Amino acid sequence: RSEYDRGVNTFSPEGRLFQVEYAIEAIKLGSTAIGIQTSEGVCLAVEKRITSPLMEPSSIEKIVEIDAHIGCAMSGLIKDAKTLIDKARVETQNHWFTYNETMTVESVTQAVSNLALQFGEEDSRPFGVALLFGGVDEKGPQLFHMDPSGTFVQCDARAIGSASEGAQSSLQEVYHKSMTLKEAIKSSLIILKQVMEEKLNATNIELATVQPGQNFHMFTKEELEEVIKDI
Amino acid sequence: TGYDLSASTFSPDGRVFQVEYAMKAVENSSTAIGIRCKDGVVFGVEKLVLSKLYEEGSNKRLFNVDRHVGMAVAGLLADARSLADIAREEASNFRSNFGYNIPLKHLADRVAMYVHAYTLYSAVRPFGCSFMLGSYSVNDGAQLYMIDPSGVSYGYWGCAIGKARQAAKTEIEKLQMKEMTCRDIVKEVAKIIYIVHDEVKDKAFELELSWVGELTNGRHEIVPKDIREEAEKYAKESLK
Amino acid sequence: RYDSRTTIFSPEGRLYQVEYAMEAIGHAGTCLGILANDGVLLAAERRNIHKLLDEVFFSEKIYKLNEDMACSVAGITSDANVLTNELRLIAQRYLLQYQEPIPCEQLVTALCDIKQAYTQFGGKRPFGVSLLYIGWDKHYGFQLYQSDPSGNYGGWKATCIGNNSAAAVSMLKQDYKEGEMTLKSALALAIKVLNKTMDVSKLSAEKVEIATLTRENGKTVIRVLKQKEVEQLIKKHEEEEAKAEREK
Amino acid sequence: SYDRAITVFSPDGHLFQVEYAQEAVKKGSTAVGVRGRDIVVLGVEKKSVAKLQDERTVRKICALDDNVCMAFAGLTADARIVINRARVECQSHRLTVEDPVTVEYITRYIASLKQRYTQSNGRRPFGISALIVGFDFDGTPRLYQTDPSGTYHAWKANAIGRGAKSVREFLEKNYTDEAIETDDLTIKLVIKALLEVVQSGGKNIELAVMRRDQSLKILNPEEIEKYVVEIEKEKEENE
Amino acid sequence: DRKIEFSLPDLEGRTHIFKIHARSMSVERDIRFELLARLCPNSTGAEI
Amino acid sequence: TQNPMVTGTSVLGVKFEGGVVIAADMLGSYGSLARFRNISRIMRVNNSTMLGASGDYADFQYLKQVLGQMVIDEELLGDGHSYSPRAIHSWLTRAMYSRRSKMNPLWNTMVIGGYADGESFLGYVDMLGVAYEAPSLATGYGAYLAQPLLREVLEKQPVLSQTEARDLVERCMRVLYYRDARSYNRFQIATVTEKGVEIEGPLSTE
Amino acid sequence: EFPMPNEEARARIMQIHSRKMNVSPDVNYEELARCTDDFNGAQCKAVCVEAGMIALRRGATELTHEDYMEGILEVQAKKKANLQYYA
Amino acid sequence: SAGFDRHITIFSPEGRLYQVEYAFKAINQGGLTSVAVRGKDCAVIVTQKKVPDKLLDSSTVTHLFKITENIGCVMTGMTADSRSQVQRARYEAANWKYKYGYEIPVDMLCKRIADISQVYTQNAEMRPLGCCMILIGIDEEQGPQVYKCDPAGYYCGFKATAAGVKQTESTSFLEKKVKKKFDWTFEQTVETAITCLSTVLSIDFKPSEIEVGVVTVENPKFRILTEAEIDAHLVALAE
Amino acid sequence: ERGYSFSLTTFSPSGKLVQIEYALAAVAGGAPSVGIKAANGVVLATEKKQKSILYDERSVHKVEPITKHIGLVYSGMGPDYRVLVHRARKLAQQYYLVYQEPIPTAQLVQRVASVMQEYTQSGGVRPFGVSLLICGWNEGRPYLFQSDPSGAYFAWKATAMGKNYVNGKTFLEKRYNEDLELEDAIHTAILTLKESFEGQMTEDNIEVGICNEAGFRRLTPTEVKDYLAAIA
Amino acid sequence: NQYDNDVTVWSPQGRIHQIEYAMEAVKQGSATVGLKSKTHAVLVALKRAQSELAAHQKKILHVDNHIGISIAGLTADARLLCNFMRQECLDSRFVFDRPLPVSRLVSLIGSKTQIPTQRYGRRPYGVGLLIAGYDDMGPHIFQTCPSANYFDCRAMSIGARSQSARTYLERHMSEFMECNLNELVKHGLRALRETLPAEQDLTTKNVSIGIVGKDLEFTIYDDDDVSPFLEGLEERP
Repeated sequence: RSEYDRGVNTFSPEGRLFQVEYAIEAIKLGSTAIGIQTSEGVCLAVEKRITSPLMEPSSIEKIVEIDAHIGCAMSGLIKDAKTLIDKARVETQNHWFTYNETMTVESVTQAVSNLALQFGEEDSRPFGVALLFGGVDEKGPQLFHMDPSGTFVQCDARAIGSASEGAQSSLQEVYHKSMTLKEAIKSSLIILKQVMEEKLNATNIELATVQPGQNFHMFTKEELEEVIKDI
Repeated sequence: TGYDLSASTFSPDGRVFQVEYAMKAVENSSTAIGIRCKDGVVFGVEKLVLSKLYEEGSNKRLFNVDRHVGMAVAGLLADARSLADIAREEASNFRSNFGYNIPLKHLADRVAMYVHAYTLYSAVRPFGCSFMLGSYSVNDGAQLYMIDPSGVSYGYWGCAIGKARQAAKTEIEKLQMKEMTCRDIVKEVAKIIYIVHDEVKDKAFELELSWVGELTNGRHEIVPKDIREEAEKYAKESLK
Repeated sequence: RYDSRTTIFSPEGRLYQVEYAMEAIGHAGTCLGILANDGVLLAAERRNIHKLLDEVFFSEKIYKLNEDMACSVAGITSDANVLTNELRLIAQRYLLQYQEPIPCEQLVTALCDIKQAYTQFGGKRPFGVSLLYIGWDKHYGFQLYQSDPSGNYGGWKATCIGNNSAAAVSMLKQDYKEGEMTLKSALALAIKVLNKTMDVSKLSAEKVEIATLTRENGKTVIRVLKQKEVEQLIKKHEEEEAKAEREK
Repeated sequence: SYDRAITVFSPDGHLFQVEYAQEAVKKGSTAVGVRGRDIVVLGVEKKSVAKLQDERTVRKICALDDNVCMAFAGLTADARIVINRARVECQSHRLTVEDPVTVEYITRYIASLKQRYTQSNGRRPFGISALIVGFDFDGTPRLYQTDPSGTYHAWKANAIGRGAKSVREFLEKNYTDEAIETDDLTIKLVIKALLEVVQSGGKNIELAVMRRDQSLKILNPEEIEKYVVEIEKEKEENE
Repeated sequence: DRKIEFSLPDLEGRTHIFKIHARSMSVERDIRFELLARLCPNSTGAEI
Repeated sequence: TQNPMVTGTSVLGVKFEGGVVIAADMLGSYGSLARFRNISRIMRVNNSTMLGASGDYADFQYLKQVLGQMVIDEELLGDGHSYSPRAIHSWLTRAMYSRRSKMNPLWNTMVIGGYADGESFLGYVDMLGVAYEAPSLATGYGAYLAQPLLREVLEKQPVLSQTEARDLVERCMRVLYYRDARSYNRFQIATVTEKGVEIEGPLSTE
Repeated sequence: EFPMPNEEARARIMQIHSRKMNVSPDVNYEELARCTDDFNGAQCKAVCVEAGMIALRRGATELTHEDYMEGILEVQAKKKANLQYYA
Repeated sequence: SAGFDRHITIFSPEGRLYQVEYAFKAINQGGLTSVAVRGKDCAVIVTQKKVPDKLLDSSTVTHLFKITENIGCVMTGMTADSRSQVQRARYEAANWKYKYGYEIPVDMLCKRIADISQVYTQNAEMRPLGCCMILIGIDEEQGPQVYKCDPAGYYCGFKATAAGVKQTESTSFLEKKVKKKFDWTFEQTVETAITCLSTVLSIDFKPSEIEVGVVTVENPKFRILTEAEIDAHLVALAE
Repeated sequence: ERGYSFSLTTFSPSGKLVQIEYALAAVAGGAPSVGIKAANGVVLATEKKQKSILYDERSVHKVEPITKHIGLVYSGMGPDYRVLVHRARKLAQQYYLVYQEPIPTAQLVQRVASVMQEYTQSGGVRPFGVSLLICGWNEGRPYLFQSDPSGAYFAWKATAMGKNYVNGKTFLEKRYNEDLELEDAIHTAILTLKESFEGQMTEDNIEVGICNEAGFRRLTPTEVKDYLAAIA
Repeated sequence: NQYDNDVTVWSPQGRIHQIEYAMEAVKQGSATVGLKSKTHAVLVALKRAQSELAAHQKKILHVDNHIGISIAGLTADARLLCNFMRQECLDSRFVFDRPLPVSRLVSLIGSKTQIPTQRYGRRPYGVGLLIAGYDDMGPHIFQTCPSANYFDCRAMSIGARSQSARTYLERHMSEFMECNLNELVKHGLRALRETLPAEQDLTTKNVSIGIVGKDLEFTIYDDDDVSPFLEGLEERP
């Protein structure tokens, strides 16, 4: 592998590109992010992973407003995540401009994958970041997951980051098609607390929801305590 | 070892190894024989059907470079198809800029120069397919040129490219191509191809013929199925 | 190893190629410059002193860049020539756009930026030329600036680069009287430093080149000392050494 | 064998070249920055310049715009280029949009330039971590740190360069709302934080103090001397 | 004839290893072995 | 093409059941002078489509080389597919419209007609790119003189015969000769049917 | 001289060493020979034996071609997984 | 020493370019020999015509290429690269005629060829053309001229020469012959060239194994001697 | 330090551009060339030996003119010398066109040195393996400069490059006097070539050029024969 | 060996190993079966879900009204080739107003894939495409392997465990020609079901069916839409 894994342009005997998998491993080093899609809407819960009390909690961006109706969760390299998020915002604005309509979450995910796909197609390296896109569109609430390889697939409740395996295993057990937003949020917070090194409180998690009718609502300091109270 | 990793690195004894490797690659493919009639040029290639699911004509190795030029690539099929596209482009450009059909000699020379230009750079690799060009014109007779990966291309009375090139040449030298016509030469080509066939190492094959000469008003077209079977009948008559 | 190319960072975070160039700058001949209250000067050592070599330019190490600047050189010959040509181009371009002389530090920063760009972009070897700058500007007057292969310059009152730069710099620090040096005293100190900075004894006039910057009636005349005055200074230093040994 | 190319991912998904570049920031003079209610301070250590060299050309704290200033670490060659590009970007942003460049925007542009330089081979990463602080928010103080990698962060008080760990530890345990309630106490906090990293006398600390709707004020050695005298008096009171 | 590759344990393998080596240890009842497994990304059983 | 030098007369074509027929003059009139009088303005593209055009013969001649190579490539692949008369028409419409957009359009008013899969096609792409389908088409003046006549025959009876088509154009170009200052009494007739495309001529008038 | 078995050689080897085992008539030994490039005779016999053992794992009374491919994977210690980028 | 022979632009420790020498040696891969003899009023060159196959077309194998009606060339070495260089030489002659009017002298023609080869050898982009280019042609005011100019980029004036596998032996034979000053006549020049080739190759030189091309002052046009003329010259040579 | 003797764009630990030194060695391994500057003019001489009597000694000239008052002799790789001379001629004519004055020896030498250095800054381009020696007479003062692949240029009064350059330099400093004339300079140059010359010095084997106020001119075999007979 | 790094290096035996590895890249994906009757070209693909609660990955893509594909290989190269084929189809429609022939589009795909296998700068297109379409010459089922060589096949099958589908298609090739849409789809579904292990079964959530016919535009059937075809399939023995 040492001779075939030094470039996205080289094919391993399996045929595997031994550089995209390294990008996935890199995304494995980020803070855990969880997204649950329910009929009432889509919820995104993540881990702050605050490194110092001096740093401003709002400076580090895990859930961002790609558009008023689609939220994005970052897990991995900060630079690739920022570039992809800016490209998603630009693509959404371009679609609104040219077509006078809100681009579907599938369309925005496709646009972001397009940039995640030019990983050496002669107009660098794979974008080592996985983005969980959550929002409501003409088809209803939705959640889409993206990996550095550019593969995007609709997910009902996907967990990405350091605790992807355990969070996903518990989500499979705690997810059903008939969940409401409140119960989905409670379950997501419970799972994050289960897979969180530090005791859960209002300073280490940012929770985001996007329901039909309403816009991307990121729970504020007061709001987060109200939900963590019962869990 | 060491001097054979790039096509731009001359070997210590003075031989571009990548070109020889491409020649070996073309040698690793099936046979394709072009025999020049007294009044035309006949192409015959043993096209092995790798699986029974193919559509009896898929990935055919006989390509029409132009109206009067037939090409009988043998080797890496992707490189052969690319070479066919380049040959068609050169023929079209020659006709547009000069107004008359590009002579087989000039088309062969230009395509050979293009092929050789791909064995001089480190960023590109030599073509892994050897091709023969054939055409007929009353003004300039019938010409049969074979260009291999090395870029060399001089005319041939009859040539074979592929696994059994030597076996094909052994029984092609025993054919009088100087006087025969393009009617019995097709049967001779079918028989010679059928002789050069393992039949125990290669499961099966679909003989495909082609010709260009006076009998075809100077244009190169697939041999008619009515007479192609007759060639197949003669080949079957030949025990091998 | 981590010195295959300039762009490569060592694990400790060191541009190994840049450090290699800054070490190689020591092979160049000795040059030094002392800033004096009335002006600044440069001193260089002609390493090539073969009898068959004809001196046609007299400024192998000291070049004139502008009507109020001059910069000595130390390092590769081709790199030095390219750097001096770029310095002249930058100075004249600034003069054309702004119609006033470059304030010295601008030219130094431009050359340092060029060198930094070379040390950053891949496929280019660092400029192994460290050249001292002198000049006068309406903003700060006489200044002496040091440029390294890494593009890190810096104001200096007296520095020597090339052979035995460490000893020359140290003993300039030992005997440099801040704010009390005149051009004559500056030349005396420069000759004293050059005498022991080079192994060659007697400090032959043909083997040393001295240029001085003066501010005369608003003209900024750059003067390269002729062999006669260099010999006079050498004889003066010899007599001073004899007087000092008189105490023995 | 995965640390010889910027665009090569290690089996554990590490961009090793950027991590090595941060080591360059680890080798510079410490910079401490703490923002108050009406003041933003950028602490710095002087390196006791040579006896026979002028310190006017060793400026480490430079202002990108009329109200945004940055103190860097790492190699000066790259820091100068980053500063020049930041100045040009601020003057272009003002040109396109009359509104003065915000501290956030200048930090974002610096991060974008660093990322563009650390995205492909043939371009070495910028080995300088910049602390950009400014009242550009039109009534709100902001401080940012641009890592050599390309990511920036909002910091109430952060340290870069040699001793960054110790200065950060001191700042965390001493930066409270009561601490920065006034400009003088903010400056005293900066001096105290920089004292543990730089054990030396006067002129070894350069403090850049910027007040609301004002200009940069590089405190003269006397004022730093007055503040150090005050801090010594406070320590005497504690004992 | 058979070449068995003993790769680094996956998350389930690490959790099982943690339970196996912590069976005798007098540990508290709330120990989240899943978190300890996830905090040892690439560590063999010996490191566990 | 900003100032035509050698131009062409009208081009006429009327579609009948079983094929289509076109005809054109052979007078290349540089300005008002009959510069050339043995040129062909109707040549075939494939077995089931033929075209002829007015305007700069040089510009049209360029089109002849383009279509020939463009058409010749069709059979080189030997896949069976051949450019349908609409297929050539669609290429032509974008061909000239693309050229016009750059202020260098072909001052060559073409007409393309052919017989494909039991239906006749008669399209006309003007020197600028306009194109439509009509049972009978005439280029340049023919629209003024012969075109009005063809509606009368088609309006009362939209079905015509080869002989009815043959003389209809003759009564069409004949009136062209009388009331035109650029016509010539030597024209070819192009007939396209299941048997193929055949070109014959010239022909005179009384 | 003994060369590394060719395509026909590998197919024949698989046939010889798969004689004693209950083998599905649907096995395409030519495809296996293509899929086992750079395999010596001993490795081919190991491929056959591993295919048989894997078939035994599932409790399948008769071997299948996919079992032969999995044995080919196992012979070189390789493990095949559903990569998240090869869909 | 041996580690510097993998790139054409890398100098060997003793000051050598190994790739150029390797191309020179590759010149011999064709297994052929060519010789040129410059007579008093004629220039004659003879090269081997090997056809080791009954199915080859002997008319399409000729190595004597006519660059121009007044200038001639014989390519020895690799066939494809030799033909590419011949095409480039034809282009160069045509461009010289188009830009300066008068036909390009042979020396200039393959001096341009050799400059192309050298520019190839300096900038490491393409493998040097491994084919020696022997030029002949009558030049006004300078009589017959034969110039050999090779991959590395060296062109010289030659009274007689040869390139191919048997180059040293042929050149030694020519030196033994060129020294006894005598009437260098057309027949004498052709006879000496054929004799040198026969002795070097030690072959009876059947008429179908050699190909000759002669340019003369009386007829300053490249002419390829047919089989009959070659046979007549051979019979005259024997007796 | 064998690891850094390959690339021209990387610095060795000691700080040596290895490829430039290797190119200089290749230059020193070429044909001899000696030039002496006299108070009246300059002399340039190179030994022109062909490997056999079968080479037209007059076809290729080692001493070539760049302009009416500039010369060129080399020691090393001739094919590189051809491109060097072409660039020198282009530079001289560009200077003439821009300034309508024959390019001074100093400026032509500097621009040729710049051209040489242009090739020693990027991977994939081999340094010019020839060191040029430039004559000249501008402003009524004879000039002699040597441009090397490293790009450095000097003002040699008299030096010999190529094979046996140490012996040539030793011979110089002995038979060279600063107050000679053109004929004495020619004699000294011929002798210097002789002390590093293997075999008889025929008229066709030694090529010389005087470059006095009258301009640069390649002595024809007749004048070279006369001079050699006078010395012999 | 050491000839296993670049597509521009020739192995001593005469093989470009990188092309072989690109071809191997196909087998990492899900099995896909494409087959054509006289009037229809139906291709059935198996969809793999990364997690139990994640939508199954799209495998049958839409190119034009008369050209459908199945992607068995890299998602990146599969999507790039799909986009290029979409652009080619749109260009053919715009310039010719006629459906671009499936054979010509397949030839263009082969030509575009050949360049990455001949010049350093990008890896070979590691996606195996099963192009199904209807044109003037009837249905076409092509396969475009990464080696830049495409084969016109009656009923091809690529991807992991695809050998069983190929064997079944070889066995039942005869009936394919004279079969209706329902029988063609059922035979394709049987071919796919042969590839699956014993435990797994052809469920409505992991089968995608694409059909292009005489008067029917391309249709991609997913989820319930596959149910009408799936029902009635003989239970596997």
